[PDB]
Amino acid sequence: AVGLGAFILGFLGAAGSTMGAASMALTVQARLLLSQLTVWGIKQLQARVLAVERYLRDQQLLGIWGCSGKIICCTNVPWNDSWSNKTINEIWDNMTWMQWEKEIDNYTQHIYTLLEVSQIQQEKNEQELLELD
Amino acid sequence: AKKWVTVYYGVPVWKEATTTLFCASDAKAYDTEVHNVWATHACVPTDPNPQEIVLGNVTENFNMWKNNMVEQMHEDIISLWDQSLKPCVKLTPLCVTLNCNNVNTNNTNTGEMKNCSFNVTTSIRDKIKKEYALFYKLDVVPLITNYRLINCNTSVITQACPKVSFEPIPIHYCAPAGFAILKCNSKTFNGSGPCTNVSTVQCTHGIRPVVSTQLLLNGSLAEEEIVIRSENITDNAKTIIVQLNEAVEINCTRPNNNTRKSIHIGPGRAFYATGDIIGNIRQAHCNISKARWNETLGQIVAKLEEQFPNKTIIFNHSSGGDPEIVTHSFNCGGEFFYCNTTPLFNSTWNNTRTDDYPGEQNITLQCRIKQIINMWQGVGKAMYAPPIRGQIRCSSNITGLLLTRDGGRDQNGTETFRPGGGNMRDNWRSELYKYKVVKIEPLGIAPTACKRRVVQ
Amino acid sequence: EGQLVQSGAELKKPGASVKISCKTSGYRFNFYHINWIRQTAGRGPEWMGWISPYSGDKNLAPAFQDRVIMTTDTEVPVTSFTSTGAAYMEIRNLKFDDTGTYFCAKGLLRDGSSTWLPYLWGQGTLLTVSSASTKGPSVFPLAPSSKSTSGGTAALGCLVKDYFPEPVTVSWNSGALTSGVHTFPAVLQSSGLYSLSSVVTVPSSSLGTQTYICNVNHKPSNTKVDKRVEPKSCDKGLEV
Amino acid sequence: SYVSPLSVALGETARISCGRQALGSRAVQWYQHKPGQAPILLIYNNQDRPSGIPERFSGTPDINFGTTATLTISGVEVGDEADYYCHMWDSRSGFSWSFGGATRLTVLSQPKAAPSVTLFPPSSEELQANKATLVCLISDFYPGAVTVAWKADSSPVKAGVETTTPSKQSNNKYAASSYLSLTPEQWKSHKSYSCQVTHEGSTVEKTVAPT
Amino acid sequence: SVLTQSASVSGSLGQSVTISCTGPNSVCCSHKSISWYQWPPGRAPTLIIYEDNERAPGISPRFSGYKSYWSAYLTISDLRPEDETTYYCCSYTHNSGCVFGTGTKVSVLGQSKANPSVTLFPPSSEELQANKATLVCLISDFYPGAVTVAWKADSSPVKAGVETTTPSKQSNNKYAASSYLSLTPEQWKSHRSYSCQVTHEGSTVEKTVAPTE
Amino acid sequence: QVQLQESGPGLVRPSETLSVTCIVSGGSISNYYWTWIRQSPGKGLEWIGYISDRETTTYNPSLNSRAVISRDTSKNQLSLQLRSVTTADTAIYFCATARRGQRIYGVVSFGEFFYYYYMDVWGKGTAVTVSSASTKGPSVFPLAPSSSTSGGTAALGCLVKDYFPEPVTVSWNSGALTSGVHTFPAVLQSSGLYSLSSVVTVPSSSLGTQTYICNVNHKPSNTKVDKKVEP
Ligand SMILES: *[C@@H]1O[C@H](CO)[C@@H](O[C@@H]2O[C@H](CO)[C@@H](O[C@@H]3O[C@H](CO[C@H]4O[C@H](CO[C@H]5O[C@H](CO)[C@@H](O)[C@H](O)[C@@H]5O)[C@@H](O)[C@H](O[C@H]5O[C@H](CO)[C@@H](O)[C@H](O)[C@@H]5O)[C@@H]4O)[C@@H](O)[C@H](O[C@H]4O[C@H](CO)[C@@H](O)[C@H](O)[C@@H]4O[C@H]4O[C@H](CO)[C@@H](O)[C@H](O)[C@@H]4O)[C@@H]3O)[C@H](O)[C@H]2NC(C)=O)[C@H](O)[C@H]1NC(C)=O
Ligand SMILES: *[C@@H]1O[C@H](CO)[C@@H](O[C@@H]2O[C@H](CO)[C@@H](O)[C@H](O[C@@H]3O[C@H](CO[C@H]4O[C@H](CO[C@H]5O[C@H](CO)[C@@H](O)[C@H](O)[C@@H]5O)[C@@H](O)[C@H](O)[C@@H]4O[C@H]4O[C@H](CO)[C@@H](O)[C@H](O)[C@@H]4O)[C@@H](O)[C@H](O[C@H]4O[C@H](CO)[C@@H](O)[C@H](O)[C@@H]4O)[C@@H]3O)[C@H]2NC(C)=O)[C@H](O)[C@H]1NC(C)=O
Ligand SMILES: *[C@@H]1O[C@H](CO)[C@@H](O[C@@H]2O[C@H](CO)[C@@H](O[C@@H]3O[C@H](CO[C@H]4O[C@H](CO)[C@@H](O)[C@H](O)[C@@H]4O)[C@@H](O)[C@H](O[C@H]4O[C@H](CO)[C@@H](O)[C@H](O)[C@@H]4O[C@H]4O[C@H](CO)[C@@H](O)[C@H](O)[C@@H]4O)[C@@H]3O)[C@H](O)[C@H]2NC(C)=O)[C@H](O)[C@H]1NC(C)=O
Ligand SMILES: *[C@@H]1O[C@H](CO)[C@@H](O[C@@H]2O[C@H](CO)[C@@H](O[C@@H]3O[C@H](CO[C@H]4O[C@H](CO)[C@@H](O)[C@H](O)[C@@H]4O)[C@@H](O)[C@H](O[C@H]4O[C@H](CO)[C@@H](O)[C@H](O)[C@@H]4O)[C@@H]3O)[C@H](O)[C@H]2NC(C)=O)[C@H](O)[C@H]1NC(C)=O
Ligand SMILES: *[C@@H]1O[C@H](CO)[C@@H](O[C@@H]2O[C@H](CO)[C@@H](O[C@@H]3O[C@H](CO[C@H]4O[C@H](CO)[C@@H](O)[C@H](O)[C@@H]4O)[C@@H](O)[C@H](O)[C@@H]3O)[C@H](O)[C@H]2NC(C)=O)[C@H](O)[C@H]1NC(C)=O
Ligand SMILES: *[C@@H]1O[C@H](CO)[C@@H](O[C@@H]2O[C@H](CO)[C@@H](O[C@@H]3O[C@H](CO)[C@@H](O)[C@H](O)[C@@H]3O)[C@H](O)[C@H]2NC(C)=O)[C@H](O)[C@H]1NC(C)=O
Ligand SMILES: *[C@@H]1O[C@H](CO)[C@@H](O[C@@H]2O[C@H](CO)[C@@H](O[C@@H]3O[C@H](CO)[C@@H](O)[C@H](O)[C@@H]3O)[C@H](O)[C@H]2NC(C)=O)[C@H](O)[C@H]1NC(C)=O
Ligand SMILES: *[C@@H]1O[C@H](CO)[C@@H](O[C@@H]2O[C@H](CO)[C@@H](O[C@@H]3O[C@H](CO)[C@@H](O)[C@H](O)[C@@H]3O)[C@H](O)[C@H]2NC(C)=O)[C@H](O)[C@H]1NC(C)=O
Ligand SMILES: *[C@@H]1O[C@H](CO)[C@@H](O[C@@H]2O[C@H](CO)[C@@H](O)[C@H](O)[C@H]2NC(C)=O)[C@H](O)[C@H]1NC(C)=O
Ligand SMILES: *[C@@H]1O[C@H](CO)[C@@H](O)[C@H](O)[C@H]1NC(C)=O
Ligand SMILES: *[C@@H]1O[C@H](CO)[C@@H](O)[C@H](O)[C@H]1NC(C)=O
Ligand SMILES: *[C@@H]1O[C@H](CO)[C@@H](O)[C@H](O)[C@H]1NC(C)=O
Ligand SMILES: *[C@@H]1O[C@H](CO)[C@@H](O)[C@H](O)[C@H]1NC(C)=O
Repeated sequence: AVGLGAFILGFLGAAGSTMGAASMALTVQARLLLSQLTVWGIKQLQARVLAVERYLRDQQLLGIWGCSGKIICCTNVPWNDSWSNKTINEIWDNMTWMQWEKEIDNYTQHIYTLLEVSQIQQEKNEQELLELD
Repeated sequence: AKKWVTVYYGVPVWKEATTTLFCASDAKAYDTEVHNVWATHACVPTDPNPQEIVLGNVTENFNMWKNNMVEQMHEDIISLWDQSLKPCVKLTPLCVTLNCNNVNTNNTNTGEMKNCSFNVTTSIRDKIKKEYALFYKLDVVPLITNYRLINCNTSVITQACPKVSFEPIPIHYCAPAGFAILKCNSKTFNGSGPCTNVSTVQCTHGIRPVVSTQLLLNGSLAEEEIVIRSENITDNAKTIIVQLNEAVEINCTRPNNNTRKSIHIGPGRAFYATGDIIGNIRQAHCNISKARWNETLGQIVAKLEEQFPNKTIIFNHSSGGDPEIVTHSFNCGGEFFYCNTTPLFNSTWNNTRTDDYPGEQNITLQCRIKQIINMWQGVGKAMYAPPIRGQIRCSSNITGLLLTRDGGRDQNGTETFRPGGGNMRDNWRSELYKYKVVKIEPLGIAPTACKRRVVQ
Repeated sequence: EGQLVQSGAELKKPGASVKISCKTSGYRFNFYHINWIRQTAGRGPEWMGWISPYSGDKNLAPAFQDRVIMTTDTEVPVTSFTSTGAAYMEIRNLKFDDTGTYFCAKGLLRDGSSTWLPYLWGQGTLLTVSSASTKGPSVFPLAPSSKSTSGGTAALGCLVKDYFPEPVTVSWNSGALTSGVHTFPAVLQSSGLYSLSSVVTVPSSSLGTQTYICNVNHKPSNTKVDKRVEPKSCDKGLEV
Repeated sequence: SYVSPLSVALGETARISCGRQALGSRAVQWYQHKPGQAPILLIYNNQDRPSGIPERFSGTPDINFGTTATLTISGVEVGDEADYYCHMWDSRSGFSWSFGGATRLTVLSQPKAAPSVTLFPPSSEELQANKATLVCLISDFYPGAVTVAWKADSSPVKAGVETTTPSKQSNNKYAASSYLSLTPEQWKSHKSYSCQVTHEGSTVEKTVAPT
Repeated sequence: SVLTQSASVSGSLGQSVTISCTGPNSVCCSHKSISWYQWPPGRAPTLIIYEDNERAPGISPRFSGYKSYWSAYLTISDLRPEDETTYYCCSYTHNSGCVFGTGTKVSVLGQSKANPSVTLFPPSSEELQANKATLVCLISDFYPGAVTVAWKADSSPVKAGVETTTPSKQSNNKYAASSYLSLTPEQWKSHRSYSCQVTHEGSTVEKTVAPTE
Repeated sequence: QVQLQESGPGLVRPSETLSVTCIVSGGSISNYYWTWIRQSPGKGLEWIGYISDRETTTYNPSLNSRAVISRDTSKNQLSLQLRSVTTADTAIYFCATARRGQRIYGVVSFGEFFYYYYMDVWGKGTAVTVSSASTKGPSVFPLAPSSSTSGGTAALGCLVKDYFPEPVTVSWNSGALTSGVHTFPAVLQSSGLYSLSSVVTVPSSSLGTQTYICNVNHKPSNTKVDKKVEP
């Protein structure tokens, strides 16, 4: 509200949904931001509890990677070319997140552990080891 | 030039799944008291302006027949009936034998309303009184004494509370936070295929839960030409859902000025029966403009003739169905009409054009009315519609109609189309042919050239 | 993977027009541009224009901005990430110097600084512009000749002579025989008619177990010739 | 079963209801009958009147249901006094064979009038048949009520006296007569005979004597 | 063409070679993007260097791209037998279209010689029936680029009806060519033998056919 | 434009077949409907039945066991006969031209319409008395003028002695004189028979050479009597 011109590009983000186009202005925002014993009272309660559960799962993964409050967090785990041969320009200028997910879906479960142990498990030890002195 | 993985929260990635949605209506009770049972007063009120995101460059397969949204909506309608009839009066003490007479009128050249008399236990158990009531002919069957009620041997009977209304109110189906509804926006969408244009919405549109047989009322109109939808049109056993662009206006009435008679049958269980009729005696009917139904059937025969090269032969209707399936059953003003759709499907066309039609006469269909119904082919509790005081009048737009292609022996029998619902759920598939439920997976990893600040 | 198949070679008189097709598959037709590149012997390769199948935007070179009409058809989905498309290009007021091969090319990247770049190319649509008329070819059988006396190999084939349209197709046993076949480029006679040859090397002992038939198809004349090569030779090195 | 009465002022507007009220859409007819004369149809369709029926009469049509069928007459004169019948044809009933109950309309309020009496003696040919009857006529009297008293000489007769119940004529007045059977010897023996017609306040008398 | 490339260039087997691509300010190198295409004669070209230095997908790291403010360069390292063909550069931007250059033909030196294969065919009997006679001399499988053909009638030069094709490249990195000699049956019958003489820079192969056989 | 005339016996012996006839002069009998309505004294009008233009009968259910209606095609007349009459069947009979009307209260295809008849033309009406008793003819006596009032206005008349039935027609000079005529209603004498008379008021200037002769016509007694009235 009350934001014209100087703020209107603020609504038009850029580098976020830059992997091709299988999205729109609020394809990201339609999920992140859109939040009596009858059948509608029971079905709604299971829908609210499911929403909370699915939210805390993602944020927990983010927490156990060192990425809790972050949207774009970098990591110290290198990219193994066994997962992808392509370059940064073949990925971000030629594919959409929908089909990039479909490709790396094989190694996706593996990288999740690598994010957990190879860094934020090590970082929190290294940072505690070196803050002894 | 190195490559490190980088996590991204909020990526436009979705997978197809099924979840438990919830209702969403518009108005409540203090503006319209005791307004609905189909779309109850309890579900979340819809937001003032809906948010619809049209998804460019997106192409995804839909399927109206394998969609689980019609399965959930079907079981929501069924279960919403039990919770409403549960506390209301059961008509168990009303299967005593019935001494029935016919209605008194002059000689003609039979009757539809009848007049039955029976004795029932008063509110006091030991004492008994004899009462009279007028039950429609399709509610009594013979067994010295004439009739009994129809549903006795089959199952129990429960009278719906007169406070509730059987009005279809637009109800929305909304997916929970974390899921999404993808909506096909193509002007002529195949039954089950890829949609070139997709949108996403948190909720569906105003889907009036109109229970109807053979004809679809108050539905959604396609905006260009008409659409024929079948899971397999070469397969005769697959139902055919049709959709129109210009809906045909229908008009129906029950002219008899009935009355409401309250017969006490138990403690605080006042049963309501049709009292004596007032004024003229005449049956219920439905008017359909002949000029509009001819053009509509003219538009339907065109698309049918494009799917079949030899132009076949035009169809008739209504084989194999004794009660609810053959008639065009639909609610109006509270009573359940059962129309005879023979004036509509008695035609024959060839090379388009016309035949079997002769001005501007309203097409009239003699519609019989019942009060005992067991809906959705459900074995068990059957509802007794209470009588409606005064004269009944309604009107509706017919947007679609269900047909069924018939096949004769092996070959060369030539084919017609008997209208008939292959299942109850086919009414909902006409409104959920475009919506699909999907879940969002917003966590995406991808390689960039950034490395997190080194251990320090 | 993604593939592009153009129309066949055509012949048109100077003054008329031609419309070449380019039917794509394997990829989302709307995601990438479609370029049109021709190569004439007088000026080498020359870029004509591109069109955006998605939007409909087109960019024509100044040397083709008055005589080229590019269009595309709407994509037909195959899966959620592929489709089949069709792009067309129409050149008007053909001249003799327009003679050459014409290519359609798929774009390179969806977004960036070189999106439209010609990446996946078509197989070629040779367009000849002349005042003469189409002439069908005359096929003659080539007698077997000795290739290696100690190795026991020979060589036989067919001969195409005096045909004006440039495209030429030679197949053996309706495509059954593909190993050992060698087809040579055409020669430009002083009269303006082309001629070439096609030969296949086969063992000398294969005379009574294999049948060798060449299938020459000259589509601009709509003539199919099926000649049976006589396996009886007259070379002294092969008779031994 | 029989006929019912009704009293209406002269020149004012009248309202004749109808028995057996309608159950559905009604088609009522209204017949105007006079005893001994032919009935005349005023209204066939509930609002329609055939040619010759004056505009004074009017029926209530059943445009909206619940109305009750009433025949209304304006400017009631003596010529309107007659039996009225209401034929009831509604959709719920069958074939209404019997006509409605007659409504005996009576009118009141008129100017004064005096009758004219003409008593005549028995003729000569009557006396030849060994009989003799006196004949006393009464014409144009004000109200039906009238009492005829005979007088043989100055004494009343009281025997063999027969008088008419007054009935209305074409001139909207009533007419009546009175007879007195006698023997030829009783007619000749008396000096004179007197027929005294007492009407309302006044009393007229005619006297005739033998020759 | 305003975009000028080197006319020709050559390098040894396993050595490296460099192609130049430059032109006027309308096609200058400072502000325009330069792409490179390996365009064999007759076949569809193949992108190798999409921006100034980023190579196309699936391109060996042997191809390098460099561009100065005054000339763009393509460098082929560890040369192969298949790297001997025509190459073109394209000058463009994000919205404009390609501008192809003059072209460069790379030669691969430090090679293994290949003995040519010659085959001569006499005209068939069906051709002689139509009063036509054409000699067919085919050459293939020779690595040296050029070949010269000289026809002889009874060991005497022939200068009428001699049509020789340009040397093409074989799928096995070799080369091939063909030469035809149209004759009349009077000249074909009144001679003892005809000869197809193919001459290379290291050896001259001769094949002879006789009308008597 | 339609005139009806009733003709009948007038007297019927009990337990016999009363007959009557209704002659039509307006139009065709196969073009209209016809119905009979009798009028007994002291009771209301009674509908006994009707006949259609296609000639198929149906009668009032009370009298249906004894009434028969038939129409003649050659002669524009309507016949009505009554079997086993009593003294109740004693009545003034009316033949009337009925009209069929259709009152529709819904859709025509599903019935929802009833027919209703109305008689818009009525005949003069004939009287029929049923009794075993015989006829008695009337005798006419002249009424000499009072040799009456000032202005030379005299009043004469002609008397009709006791007659058996009330049906009586009286005319003056074969109907030539119509001004001043005033026939009085019949008085039921204790002898069981009625007796009326007529009067005429004429000027005294024409009271001498008037030659007035009143004509008394009576149908049940079959007698027509003329009488001269002179001072
Ligand atoms: C669905 O389809 C069905 C089937 O088509 C439709 O059914 C229709 O239902 C209605 C219900 O009202 C029926 O209405 C009835 O129509 C009759 C006939 O009216 C027509 O004829 C009139 C003249 O014709 C008469 O006279 C001729 C001789 O002159 C005779 O030969 C005839 O037989 C007739 O007796 C004419 O005047 C009418 O015009 C009026 O109506 C038309 C169309 O309705 C209008 O366009 C006009 O402007 C004008 O208004 C018409 O052409 C009517 O007479 C009936 O009306 C009376 O009866 C009602 C019963 O309660 C009463 O309430 C009304 O007030 C009305 O009363 C009038 O008439 C009485 C005397 O007759 C008076 O007493 C009264 O005071 C008043 O004057 C009645 O309306 C239709 O017949 C029927 N249609 C068909 C074709 O069957 C149905 O409507 C459709 N729609 C739906 C949603 O259901
Ligand atoms: C669905 O998928 C589609 C893929 O098929 C998407 O299309 C792609 O959209 C991307 C996002 O915009 C583009 O990045 C991508 O390629 C771009 O191409 C641009 C050149 O074309 C643009 O500008 C042209 C300028 O017009 C003038 O100049 C040309 C010169 O040839 C001339 O012919 C014209 O007549 C005119 O005079 C224009 O031709 C193009 O149409 C286009 O945009 C214009 O037109 C559209 C539609 O009419 C209009 O809406 C716009 O407002 C413009 O007016 C390059 O310039 C661009 O690179 C620049 O920008 C990027 C920013 O990312 C920057 O990184 C570069 O350095 C450079 O500055 C880029 O290369 C495009 N590809 C194709 C082939 O369509 C589509 O967007 C997608 N939809 C959704 C929902 O996302
Ligand atoms: C953005 O993303 C899209 C798709 O996600 C991507 O498009 C695809 O690019 C790839 C690039 O390779 C195209 O795939 C094929 O690549 C092979 C490479 O050949 C070598 O490598 C293979 C595999 O190692 C070996 O098997 C092979 O022997 C080679 O060593 C090409 O050979 C294919 O090219 C065809 O066309 C060529 C034209 O030059 C021919 O030379 C070749 O023979 C192929 O012929 C095809 O078509 C012929 C005509 O009908 C037919 O005769 C053949 O049998 C064959 O079918 C091909 O290029 C792939 O096609 C692209 N499309 C899709 C939908 O995947 C973009 O590249 C990417 N953008 C960027 C910048 O990354
Ligand atoms: C499929 O079903 C539909 C709906 O039922 C049929 O449509 C009806 O068809 C019937 C005939 O089968 C039509 O009925 C006919 O009505 C005519 C009336 O029109 C005249 O009269 C009206 C006023 O009442 C005027 O407005 C009009 O201008 C005409 O002057 C009758 O004349 C016809 O009479 C025939 O039938 C009767 C009764 O059987 C006989 O007595 C006659 O001799 C004659 O044979 C007839 O009654 C009806 O009108 C149509 N309805 C509509 C909505 O228009 C289709 O015909 C049917 N198709 C099939 C079976 O193939
Ligand atoms: C309307 O809906 C129809 C389905 O009810 C669409 O039918 C299409 O018909 C074609 C006929 O060629 C099918 O192709 C068959 O594919 C199967 C295997 O399926 C797999 O491969 C196809 C390749 O097209 C792919 O689309 C599928 O997703 C599977 O991966 C083969 O075994 C057959 O031989 C045949 O090739 C299509 O599968 C089918 N649906 C499509 C196109 O998705 C019809 O196209 C629709 N029409 C319109 C106008 O929408
Ligand atoms: C792809 O689907 C979208 C969504 O339907 C289509 O865009 C729609 O086009 C209609 C055409 O009139 C627009 O109409 C609008 O209606 C709204 C009321 O809902 C009104 O407020 C607007 O003023 C306008 O009249 C509408 O903008 C648009 N849909 C939306 C989001 O409103 C589109 O046509 C489909 N395909 C393509 C590519 O056209
Ligand atoms: C079923 O019932 C509906 C509604 O009761 C009927 O709709 C009616 O359609 C006619 C079409 O002419 C409307 O007439 C309109 O009149 C207005 C006012 O003069 C005029 O401006 C329009 O141009 C038009 O002529 C009529 O109003 C409308 N009735 C309504 C809205 O109440 C329909 O005819 C019935 N169809 C059947 C029996 O099949
Ligand atoms: C349909 O049937 C209903 C009856 O179920 C009819 O309603 C009745 O209408 C009459 C008027 O003719 C009502 O009489 C009214 O009573 C109220 C007080 O109750 C009084 O204020 C009025 O002055 C009048 O006397 C009667 O009460 C009412 N009966 C009810 C409502 O139960 C109706 O007229 C019929 N309609 C048609 C078109 O058939
Ligand atoms: C449509 O109408 C035709 C009219 O004949 C029906 O055909 C009859 O169908 C019955 C039941 O199968 C057969 O026993 C008869 O033999 C058929 N007709 C004749 C005369 O042979 C047909 O069944 C109807 N079908 C629909 C669509 O209701
Ligand atoms: C993904 O994993 C599944 C496991 O069954 C395997 O079959 C499939 O080939 C893999 N796909 C890719 C693209 O790696
Ligand atoms: C119920 O009773 C009716 C009437 O006797 C009979 O027709 C019907 O078959 C019975 N149904 C069952 C399931 O008993
Ligand atoms: C439709 O039915 C036919 C005949 O049974 C069958 O061959 C075909 O596979 C079916 N197609 C679909 C889409 O179900
Ligand atoms: C129905 O439509 C057809 C084709 O337009 C026409 O021939 C026919 O007359 C129409 N029938 C009616 C009753 O309007």
